[PDB]
Amino acid sequence: DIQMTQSPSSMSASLGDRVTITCQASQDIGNNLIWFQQKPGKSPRRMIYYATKLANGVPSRFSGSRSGSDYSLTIISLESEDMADYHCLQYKQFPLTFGSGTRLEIKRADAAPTVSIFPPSTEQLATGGASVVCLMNNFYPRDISVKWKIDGTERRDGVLDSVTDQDSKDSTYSMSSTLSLTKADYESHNLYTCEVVHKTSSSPVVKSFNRNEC
Amino acid sequence: MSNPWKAFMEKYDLERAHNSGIRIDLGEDAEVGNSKYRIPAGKCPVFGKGIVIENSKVSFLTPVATGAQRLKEGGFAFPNADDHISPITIANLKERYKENADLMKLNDIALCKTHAASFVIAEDQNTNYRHPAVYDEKEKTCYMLYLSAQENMGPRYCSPDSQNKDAMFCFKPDKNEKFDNLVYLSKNVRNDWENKCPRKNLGNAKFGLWVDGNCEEIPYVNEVEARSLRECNRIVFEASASDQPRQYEETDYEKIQEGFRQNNRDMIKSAFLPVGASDNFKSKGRGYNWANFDSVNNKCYIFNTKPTCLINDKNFFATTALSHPQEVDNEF
Amino acid sequence: EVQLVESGGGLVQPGRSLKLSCAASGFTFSNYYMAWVRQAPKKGLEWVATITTSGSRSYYPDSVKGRFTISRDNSESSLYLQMNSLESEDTATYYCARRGYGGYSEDFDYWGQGVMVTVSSAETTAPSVYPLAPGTALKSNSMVTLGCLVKGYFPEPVTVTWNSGALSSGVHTFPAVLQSGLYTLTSSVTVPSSTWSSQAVTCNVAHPASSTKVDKKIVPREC
Repeated sequence: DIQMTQSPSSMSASLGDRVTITCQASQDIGNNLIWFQQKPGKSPRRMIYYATKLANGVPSRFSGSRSGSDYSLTIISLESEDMADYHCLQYKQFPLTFGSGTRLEIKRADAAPTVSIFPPSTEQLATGGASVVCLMNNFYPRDISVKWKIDGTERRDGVLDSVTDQDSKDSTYSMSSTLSLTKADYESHNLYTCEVVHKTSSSPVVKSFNRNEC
Repeated sequence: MSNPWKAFMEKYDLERAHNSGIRIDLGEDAEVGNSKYRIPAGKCPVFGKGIVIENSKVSFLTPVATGAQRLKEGGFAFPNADDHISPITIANLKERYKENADLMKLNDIALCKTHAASFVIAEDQNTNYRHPAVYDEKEKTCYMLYLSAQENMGPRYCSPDSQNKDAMFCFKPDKNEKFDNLVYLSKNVRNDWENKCPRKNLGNAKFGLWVDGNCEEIPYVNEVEARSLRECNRIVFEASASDQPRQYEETDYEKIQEGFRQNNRDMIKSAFLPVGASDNFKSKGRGYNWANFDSVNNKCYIFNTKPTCLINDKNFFATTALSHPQEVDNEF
Repeated sequence: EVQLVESGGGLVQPGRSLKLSCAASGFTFSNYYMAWVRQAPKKGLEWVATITTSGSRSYYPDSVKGRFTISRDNSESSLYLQMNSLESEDTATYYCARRGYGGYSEDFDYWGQGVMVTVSSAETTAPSVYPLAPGTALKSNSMVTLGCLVKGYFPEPVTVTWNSGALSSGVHTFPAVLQSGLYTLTSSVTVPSSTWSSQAVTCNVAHPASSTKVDKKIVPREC
C-alpha cells in the first residue's frame, strides 16, 4: 500500500538529449529505490540501486536523484540503446511495489510510410470470410491515421490495427490495419480504399485495389 | 517522602536503562537460517568495551576471515564491500542519510547504531536480528559486526595453555587502552542515551542508598584492590551482568571454519552463538554492575543492588560497567 | 557467470495448478534470498513472492496469498513457485530474480529469462493462415512487400518466420489482436522483386499450444 507514481506515461527525446523519469511514493522509502531498464521481450536489468548508486555495467549517462517523496532517473547523453521501458521499485516496506513504467521512445529524422494494400486470399474466400490488410512501414513519428473507405464510403467497423514497437536499429514504426468482413459483404462492392494520413504527407497517401480485377 | 535525586539517578537503574548483559550482552532471540540464536539486546552503549582474540596479532575490528583466509587471520567486522557500508565515516553517514529530518537530529553514536540496524530485507524486517555496530570516537568511524558472538571459551574450545597452538579462535570481551575510545552498540541501543545511559565516571562522589530522608550508605559490598579508575571500571565490568555464563559451550569448530572458507553468510552470522531453545541465561540487566573507588587508599567496592543517590565525598569515584574507562565528571 | 533458467509454465484452465522451477547457477544460492515477479501483457511488474536462504519464511502480497507458495532446495541449487487455484488475472510472465541480503547490494541484480503462463477457459484453437500477396494491377518495381495473415487462434503466441528462418530483414510481425475471443496476427516481409521471382518466399507460422506447423508459400495473385 505504498503508491508509486512513475511519470510520464512515455516520452520522446532526441539523441544526446536528457530524459528524466520521476517516480514518487506516498509514504517514506529511504534510499530503497531501484531503476530497471526493460527492453522489448527481455528480462529487466538493474540500472540504479539504493536510489542513486549506479550498478555494474550501467553507463555514466545513467543517474538517480532523491528529494523527499520524489525520486528520479536521468539519461543524459541519449543513445539508441535507451529505447526501452524504465521502471521504479520500492524495497523499503512490504509489499514491494513498482511504478506503471515509462516508455522511452527516441526522436529520429521523420519518415514517410511505405503503404501496401492486400486483397483477401482465395483460401479465405473458400471459408466465406474476407479480410483486407493495409500495412504501412518504416515511418516516423508514431502519429498516423489509417482509414477504410469502401467505394469512397466510411468504415469504422470490423477494423483491427496494431502498431509495432519502435525499431531498435533504424527507430521507425510499422502499423497493420485489417478490414475482416464476409465473402458476401466483400463480393457486394468494387472499390476498396485504404487512406493513410501522416505528418509527412499534408495530402493523404492512398493505396487501393478494385475487387472485379481479382 | 520523597527522593530529590531519583530523576537524575534513573540512568543508574541499569536493569531498566540497559535491560541486558554488560560483559556478555545476548538479550534477544532471533532466527538466523533454520536455527534460532541470542543476540545483543542492550539499550545502553558500552564505552571502552571490545573483543580481544587470544593468541592473535589481528584486531577484532578487521573484516571477517572469509574464503582462503585462516579464521584467526581475520576479525569480527563486516567485509569492506562498499566503503559506504563498513566501516563508514560520520561525514559519509551524514551524507548517506542526508534526506531524513528525524534522523539528521541523532548524535554520532546513535546514528552509527541506526546505520547498522538499516541492513534488512523490507519483507523480513519484522525479524528482530540486526548486526551490532561499534563506534570509534577518535576515528569517528562506525564499524559493522558480522559476528554477534562475544566469548568463545571454556571446555572444548579454550582450555589454558592450548595444544591447538594459536589456530583456535579464542575470544573474550575486554575493556582497555586499545578499546578506550570504542563503544559496543546493539540493534536496541536507545537514540536518547545522552539522557538515559551512564557515560562518564562521577568524579569526587560515591554511590549510596537513599533512606528515610538522608543519603545513606551501601548495605553490602565486595572489597577488592584497585590501583586506578580504569582498574575499578575493569573489575566491575567482569563482575557486571553477563548473559552467556562463565565458560559456556553447547555446533563444531571445523564446520564453523568451513562456513568461513565456503563464505556462507548465515554460518558466519550465527558463528559461536547460544541457542533460543534457555531464557534463564538472560541477566536482563540484573548484576554487580555498580562500583565505588577509594582512590586515596586504592580500593574497589562492587555491589548487586542499584544505587538511589550520591555522597559529596571528594576522595571517591562512582562508576558503572557501561561507564567510560577514562571519562570523569566532578560536578555534584 | 550467473544463471537463472526458468522452466514450467504454459497454458492451464482456471482453478487448476502449475509449478514453475528455476535452476540457479554460478553463485552460492544459500547466501541469497529469492523472489518471483510477474508481468501482465502491456502492464508493469508485480512482486509475487520472497523466500529466505534457509526457506524458513515466505512472503506474498494479498494478490496471490495462500494460493501461491515459494520454495527451494539449496543442496541441489533451485527455486520453485507452486501456483494453485489459478485465476485469469494471474496470466503473466514469471521471473525468478535473485533477491538481496542485508548489508549487500545484491537486491534484484539478476533475473531469469522469463516464462509465459496463460490462464483462460477458451479452447486452444489452431490458426487459419492466409497468404498476403499484392493486388493484380502490379505496378512492378525494385521492392515488393509480401505478407502472412494468421487469422483466429488461441492462445498467444505463434512463432512466425520467413523461409524456415532465413529471411531476417524488413520482416515485421505485428502484435496479435484479440477480438472475437481469437488472435489475429499479421507478418510482413519487404524483399526485392528480383528475388520474389527467383526465390520461393514461404512463411512458417507455428502454434505450440495446438501443436501446429503450417508453411504458406506466397505466390502472385491470379484469376
